[PDB]
Amino acid sequence: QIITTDNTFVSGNCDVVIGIVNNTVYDPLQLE
Amino acid sequence: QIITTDNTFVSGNCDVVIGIVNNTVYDPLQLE
Ligand SMILES: *[C@@H]1O[C@H](CO)[C@@H](O[C@@H]2O[C@H](CO)[C@@H](O)[C@H](O)[C@@H]2O)[C@H](O)[C@H]1NC(C)=O
Ligand SMILES: *[C@@H]1O[C@H](CO)[C@@H](O[C@@H]2O[C@H](CO)[C@@H](O)[C@H](O)[C@@H]2O)[C@H](O)[C@H]1NC(C)=O
Repeated sequence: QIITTDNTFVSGNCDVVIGIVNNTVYDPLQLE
Repeated sequence: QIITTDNTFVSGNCDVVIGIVNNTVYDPLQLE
């Protein structure tokens, strides 16, 4: 599935998770 | 409860599920 803000819950600062990867998540709110 | 896009998740093509029923779902984003 396309990784949207409904599929995922966000909590962190992108410096503590070992193995995190760079990608763009999608939001259904900005478009509307 | 009123069938909204958060109560349900969408995945399919309306042609493979046996017993599907025509109805309208609701989304809280189009109004806003
Ligand atoms: C994911 O993307 C980040 C920015 O969108 C990257 O941060 C950068 O990190 C470099 C050094 O790695 C800095 O020079 C730069 O200023 C910025 O902070 C991040 O590195 C990147 N990580 C991966 C794994 O792609
Ligand atoms: C649910 O609603 C669909 C359209 O909103 C219906 O599709 C139609 O199917 C007929 C043939 O039955 C076509 O002639 C028409 O062009 C349209 O594609 C669908 O049938 C309907 N299903 C039920 C169970 O009511």
